[PDB]
Amino acid sequence: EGLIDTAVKTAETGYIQRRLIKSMESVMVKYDATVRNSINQVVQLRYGE
Amino acid sequence: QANQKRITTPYMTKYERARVLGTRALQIAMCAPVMVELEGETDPLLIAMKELKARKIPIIIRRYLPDGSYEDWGVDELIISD
Amino acid sequence: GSYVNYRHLALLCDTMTCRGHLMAITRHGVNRQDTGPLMKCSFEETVDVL
DNA sequence: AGTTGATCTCATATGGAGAAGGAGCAGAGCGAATG
RNA sequence: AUCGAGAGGA
DNA sequence: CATTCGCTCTGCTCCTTCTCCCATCCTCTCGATGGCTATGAGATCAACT
Repeated sequence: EGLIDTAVKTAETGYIQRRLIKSMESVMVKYDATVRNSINQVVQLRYGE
Repeated sequence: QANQKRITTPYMTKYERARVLGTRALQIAMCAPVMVELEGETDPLLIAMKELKARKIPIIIRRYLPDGSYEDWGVDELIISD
Repeated sequence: GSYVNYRHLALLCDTMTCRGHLMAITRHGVNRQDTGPLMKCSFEETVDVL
């Protein structure tokens, strides 16, 4: 059962990792210290808070 | 944007330090004049780091703001954190 | 008992909620944003997006 | 201004999850016709 | 050389 | 003139349909794909004079 879980869990977790990156890859701290996406919409007014 | 009220942080970012050092090293390798005395150091990147600590690098950083304005800061105006 | 710094969770939850509705981390969310078509095509639905 | 010859070219013979469309159908309410 | 298949490594 | 009746128009389920996606990188071997003969007419223009 441990060998099966080690072989089967990996596709689901790696797909989750991909989808997260593709959802957030352009989100950046700007020089005004706001956090914005590529369409320049405000996600956070200060990083973290 | 008026230059009398620059609002970006007075500290140099890690990314600014990285690119300033790279650009200046490439300039020194292309025989740009060196703004510091050399203790016989010959590596363009070591020379660039000497000029950085001396505040002598002749480069302006143009910080673009999200609204499309910018601030120009000299490398000698910024606080170097490393 | 694992720990992740709050700002990472906060930024994911804000990404999922900044549009005023629950945006899924799936083509049905991510590829329905105003992001440009080249960004969308790098994820999923590559040819239909274009 | 007139004459030659390669060469091409036709043609011959024998799992699952979400999203979208349609049909069913209930029933609201509008307007004509009473009764 | 390509396409496909199979067997392996972390 | 107060129904009443009939007819049009939503909009709420429950299918059928269909389209999408399924960790990263690396090594090796093996099978398969793998395409007439020839003689004629006849148009082109490269190229001799």
